[PDB]
Amino acid sequence: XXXXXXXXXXXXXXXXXXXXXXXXXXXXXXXXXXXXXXXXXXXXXXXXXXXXXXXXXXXXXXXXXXXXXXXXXXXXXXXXXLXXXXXXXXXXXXXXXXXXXXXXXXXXXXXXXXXXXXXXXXXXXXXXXX
Amino acid sequence: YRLKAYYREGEKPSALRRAGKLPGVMYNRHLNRKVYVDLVEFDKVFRQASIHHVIVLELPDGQSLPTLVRQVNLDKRRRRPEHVDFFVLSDEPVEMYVPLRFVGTPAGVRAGGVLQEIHRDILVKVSPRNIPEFIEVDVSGLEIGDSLHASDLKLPPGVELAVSPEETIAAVVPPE
Amino acid sequence: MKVRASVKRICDKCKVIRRHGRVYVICENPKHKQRQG
Amino acid sequence: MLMPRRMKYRKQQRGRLKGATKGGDYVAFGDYGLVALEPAWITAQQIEAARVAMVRHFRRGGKIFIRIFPDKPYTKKPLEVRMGKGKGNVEGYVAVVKPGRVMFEVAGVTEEQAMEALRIAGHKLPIKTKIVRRDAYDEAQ
RNA sequence: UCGAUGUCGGCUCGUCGCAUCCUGGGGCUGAAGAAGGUCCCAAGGGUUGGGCUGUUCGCCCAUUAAAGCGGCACGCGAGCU
RNA sequence: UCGCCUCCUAAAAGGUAACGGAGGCGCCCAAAGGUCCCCUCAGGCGGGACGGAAAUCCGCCGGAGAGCGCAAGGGUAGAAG
RNA sequence: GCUGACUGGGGCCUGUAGAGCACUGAUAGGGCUAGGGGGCCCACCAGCCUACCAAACCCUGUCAAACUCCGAAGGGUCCCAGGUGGAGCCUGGGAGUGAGGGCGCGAGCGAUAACGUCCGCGUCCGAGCGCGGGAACAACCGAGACCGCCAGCUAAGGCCCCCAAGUCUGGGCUAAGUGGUAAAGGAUGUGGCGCGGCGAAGACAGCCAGGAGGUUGGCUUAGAAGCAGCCAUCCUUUAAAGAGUGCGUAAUAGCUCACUGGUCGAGUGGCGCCGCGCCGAAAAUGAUCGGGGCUUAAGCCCAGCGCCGAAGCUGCGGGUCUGG
Repeated sequence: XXXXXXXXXXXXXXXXXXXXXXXXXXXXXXXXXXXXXXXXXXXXXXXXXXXXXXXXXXXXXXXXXXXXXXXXXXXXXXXXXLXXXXXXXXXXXXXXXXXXXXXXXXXXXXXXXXXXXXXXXXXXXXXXXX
Repeated sequence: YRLKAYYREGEKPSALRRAGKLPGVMYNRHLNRKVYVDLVEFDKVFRQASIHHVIVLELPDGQSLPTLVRQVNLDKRRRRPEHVDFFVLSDEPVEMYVPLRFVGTPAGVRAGGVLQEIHRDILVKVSPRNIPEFIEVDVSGLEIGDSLHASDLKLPPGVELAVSPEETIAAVVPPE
Repeated sequence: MKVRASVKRICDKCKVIRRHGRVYVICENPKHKQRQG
Repeated sequence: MLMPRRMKYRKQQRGRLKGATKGGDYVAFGDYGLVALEPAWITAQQIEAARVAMVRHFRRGGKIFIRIFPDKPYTKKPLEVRMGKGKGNVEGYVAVVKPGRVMFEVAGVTEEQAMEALRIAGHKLPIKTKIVRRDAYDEAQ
């Protein structure tokens, strides 16, 4: 209950620090598609548009404390959290739209988004991708 | 840092202990009336203030009385406190032992290094109101040879204390 | 190690289990098979 | 070994082991420590017996104290010689020890050790014993 | 116990006891096989002939699977020498 | 070893045991005795030609640790010295 | 002819248990410094100071049959009282007995051995081997037997049976026939307490997933990837990751891991107390708690009611010895 306030409180200064925050679910991914999904989303960003496979139970509060909702639909399982802080939110969500559609992944393994403050759907992870 | 004592009336001391309570006695120039508290409630406290801080009481009398042990009879055998004592704190300067805590890392350590802390407390007089807690020592130059003592230490403004000044306060001997 | 009047844990994988009416100890390498006697 | 250097009488009527301890019950020195539970006579040899083992478990480590001291003269008659006819000569020395009698105490020795030590340290000893640190050992103020 | 309970050794005849010398069993092992080493279970049945010494015991010779440790008034004299 | 004196043992009166623990006695002194008049230590720390670490000195602090023929012990400078 | 034992209060004698170091010694560690070798140095030898032995000084800690600044409880003695008992005091005639024993407590010897042995206090056997209890049993518990009764109540010890009297009543533990008798020392055996670590921002169990970078740093009389060995003792791509507890290799590759996403989605792990039970635990004709048998007992622990049971005490009668 010590670093739980060190990790969950480190999950909102970057939640309330963005303009393109995703959080799909990733399963069956080796040790080469992870340093390839962020080696490919930080060249048009640097040290800001990282690949965060965050926490799910630490999102029912890493989201309800700075006061929010419309989130009870995006991480009910092993969910991530693609937070974009630098560079127009159009080179980390296109460099994010072809990082699950380039190795034979079905284009339905993501769970919406909160890119700039206005809920997100399933035809918008393909919309702000092309 | 607070205790509630129950007025001892004068009912079999053995009882109390053979009860669950822990007998004792508070006093000072003016007072001296048999008392008691519970065993357990006690320790938790002791083990924290023991006698280098000030224990305040309350009693059924909603009276908070500032004190601190003059002693504690023990048990010789199967150690575990027996009696206890409480010095009703006045505004008059008083004989209390300041808790000592040495700082820094011993010179003679890389080289033989095993520090002996002779007496890590001390007979310091002072207005009970103003009682610094721990007193800053040193080792940034302490060798196996003789070792600092008496009055080669800091006397927080207001503190005069009674030593000699003589009592070697500490030193380091040879390992094995 | 096998039968001794002082049975203990020798290593880490050792488990003190008891049975039949005596303390026992099993482990990875039989080199520990302890049995109160 | 370990014993006086002097004496006022060589031979001394043995006596008994009653309760109490009269002394030593507290710390007064070290960082942790051992305490006798049962009353008895502890032979010098037994004293060093551990003494060593100690320093042993901790090669060039902390500083030891063996707060006890033998100085009663252990008496034995000659192998086989029969009754009466004067008192056997000395054999060795002992240190009467009434319970709650701290015996030794380490210091500066990482507890883990200080402890572990005071565990074997006692295995040489002929009675149970107890491990401790510093508590109600404060007879300062 | 002295108005007596015969005092070593052997011979003979045994019985017992496990702390096991074989033989049967087991686990380890610095156990490859073999052979052993150490610990447990276990007396059911076995546990040799001679040399010297009064000797018990030893110390040798030749074998043996093995040549075991004790108790039984250090068994056994109304049984013997 | 055998009579005798001291201490412990001996359990707060006395005494009280062992082939119990540890020492002495089988003498001395005509002054080492009566008495009356005088006097004060041992040590410690300074200070002192031979001078240990104590001789005999000088100056302080020091009531008894000196002495009292001898064993220990009781006692004692308000004197037994 | 009321002093006796015993008891109260008065007044004192005294040096044990204990405890304490003030005197005699023994003491573990510290600090301190008269001193001395030594050096700067010449000198009637001033002084400065020592990475040496140490007198004593005090500190912190204790020890003692023959130590006591200190000192109980107790015991003794004397005064005033209580105390009419096979108490005392006194005189005279007779004794026998002067090997003792056991048990408890205080001490020596002994090995804090012995149905050992020697002394003190007390008890008992002796001579109370008459009774009861204790399996049997002089001395452990009951208890003082003049004699009788086809009477009553208890004491110790008992209450299922042999074998008199609760398969009696409550509330706890025990699972080994422990009880129906051995220790140290070991252990996730149970029962009642304790303090901390962390969770419904879903922990430990559960399984599909990641275990990265500097990287493999050097000093080497072979070489250091976490993966023989020391100093410095952190940063990078991070959901999480060192120069990694190791199964696992010669340096390695890896099965996997501290650290972690999380499907699961409720409590959960390593430690201190007491009861109580387990292993430790081998002896010599045939076993055994006296026996048979006992498992919410016929045990063990705390309660409560009640009996059984003596030769002790009552009822009754008789015998008897002192006194009035």
